[PDB]
Amino acid sequence: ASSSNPSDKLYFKNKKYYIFNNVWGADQVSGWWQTIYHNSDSDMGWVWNWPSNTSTVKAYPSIVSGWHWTEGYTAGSGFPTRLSDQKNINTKVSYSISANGTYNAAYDIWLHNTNKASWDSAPTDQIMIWLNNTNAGPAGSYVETVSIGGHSWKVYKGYIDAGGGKGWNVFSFIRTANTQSANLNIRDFTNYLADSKQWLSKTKYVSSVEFGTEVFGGTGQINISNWDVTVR
Repeated sequence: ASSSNPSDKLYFKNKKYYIFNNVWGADQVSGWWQTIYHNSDSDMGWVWNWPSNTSTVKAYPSIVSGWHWTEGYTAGSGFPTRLSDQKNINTKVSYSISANGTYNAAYDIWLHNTNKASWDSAPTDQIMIWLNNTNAGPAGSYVETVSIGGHSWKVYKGYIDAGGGKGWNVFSFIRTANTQSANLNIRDFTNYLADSKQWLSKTKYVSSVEFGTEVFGGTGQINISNWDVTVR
């Protein structure tokens, strides 16, 4: 299957996940196009054209597990899960990008105080785990470099204003070099933030774990050959 409108979703794995076109800049960029596809559970991705050299994010096509400005959470996702409950959140991804321009590839993890997130519930925190940085850079200030899950990550801490009095903390982990595969436990990252740094209360809930590419400019494609997020 494939789809090309902003906001189109393709469900897979008994609706546990969906690919989400997630286009933000349709009205900003003349001649944009972006298509998501799912051929099988080991062959899915998206293809984009964002002829722009402005530094705004145009789209974050992503695979979603759990909540994403939705009423509730994808079925069988295992979200939400409270940090204090210390469930393992094991992810697997293998992917390959062919593109020019400015983009990244990152996990996106959303947290709330509520365990009943609604379609308009602003997150309290966002965690990004970048496996690829191509000419881009994170929001916030650099803190330190840390080894987690067998990888080295530059850590940044910042705040995203959503407008209208809404917004959230953003914690970014950027791999010190790009990689095309990672098998991570999100709990390692949240425990670093909560225990090691005391920046994150364990009362919070993980609402979503997602993986996608922020595209700022250029044309290309991603293929994803392995994907899963399991909360247990």
